[PDB]
Amino acid sequence: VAGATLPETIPTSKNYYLR
Amino acid sequence: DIDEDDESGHNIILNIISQLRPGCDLTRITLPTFILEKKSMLERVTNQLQFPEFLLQAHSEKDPLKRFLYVMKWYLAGWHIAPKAVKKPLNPVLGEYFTAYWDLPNKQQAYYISEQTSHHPPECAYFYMIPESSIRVDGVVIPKSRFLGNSSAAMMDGSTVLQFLDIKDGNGKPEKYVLTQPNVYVRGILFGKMRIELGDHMIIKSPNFQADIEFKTKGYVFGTYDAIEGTVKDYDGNAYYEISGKWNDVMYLKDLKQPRSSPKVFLDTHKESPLRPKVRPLSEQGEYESRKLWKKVTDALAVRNHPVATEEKFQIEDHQRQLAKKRIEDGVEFHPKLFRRSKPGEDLDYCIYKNIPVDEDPEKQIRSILQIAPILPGQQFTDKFFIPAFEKIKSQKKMI
Repeated sequence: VAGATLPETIPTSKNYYLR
Repeated sequence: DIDEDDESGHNIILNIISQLRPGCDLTRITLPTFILEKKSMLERVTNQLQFPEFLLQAHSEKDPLKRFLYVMKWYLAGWHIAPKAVKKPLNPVLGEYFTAYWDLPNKQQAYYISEQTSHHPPECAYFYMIPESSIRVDGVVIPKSRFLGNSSAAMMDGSTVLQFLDIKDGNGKPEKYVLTQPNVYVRGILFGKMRIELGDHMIIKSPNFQADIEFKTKGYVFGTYDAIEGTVKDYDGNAYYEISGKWNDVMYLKDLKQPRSSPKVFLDTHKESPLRPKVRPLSEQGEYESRKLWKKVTDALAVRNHPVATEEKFQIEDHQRQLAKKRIEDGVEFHPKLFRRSKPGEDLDYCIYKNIPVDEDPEKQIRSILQIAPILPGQQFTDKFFIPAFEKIKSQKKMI
């Protein structure tokens, strides 16, 4: 069960160059 | 000016003290708003998490004794992040919650989730994790207020459990540290001037080492305020280091195997750069989310308007008393949204409700954390946020 909606991409250090 | 405000505050507090006796609690007594800082206790806990680098150093340290020292450094460093005058956090309402995150220099994030789980007696629970460094922290704060005469105290009965999820012990379980909290005193209320002190014992325990750190009070003539003293030991009677110094100045560590060596600098709290938490915009926060709930009170505090702060605070706490009345009428009791009651015999009263497998991909762990509550800008509450944790774990295994 989720109490929150997710960001479109789950942030990690492996996609911080995008962000 | 301020000397007149100080005299009237002094009298207001004497008028409260007049109706008490040493040993009784302050749960029934309303303290004035001019001793409040502008944050809830749920947010105040994150002050103690503002030095994640020491925890990262601990996680990458191979030697168990050195790793313990870095854990001690991480935990001791947070205490000096505290208000400057005699102030205390706002007492959270039942079910109040606070979420925050950190952007760490290594491009990872740390996540924090907390909720006030009980009002009588007060208790909040918190969860903190850095999934990409395999660091998880769970804890509870259980403050038991006491008037003691010339002093009063928050007797701090909570504790914290730290795990390095990818450092396995002999049972193949994560290496686990349990950390207790010293008591928080205000002294000088009867025949002096009020000052906040930490006191009594802080215990840190790992599978192979332990430290009992005494937070001392000043003597009449000897000693200093804010002094600490303790020994790092194994469980076989061997003493390795002595910690000394002041928890809001410089702390020192002496190697006990070399009797000639002098205590070396362990923590210089005035040369540390804390990393403050980030929080979602107020426009995205919930009605009983700490900063949003208390916004009108803290706005009045910031402009020193204490009549308004007192009235706004009364309306919040009066509403909570009415909600508690309604629960009695309905024949129900409060159950937290985000934390499940722990099984008997465990270190903590409450644990975050979401199952987060210890060894699963950290991207999956991050995704599961973000499903619990809104933490990052743009996340939205769902309907399910507001149902009890015990109903969310029933469904967490009912579909399985």
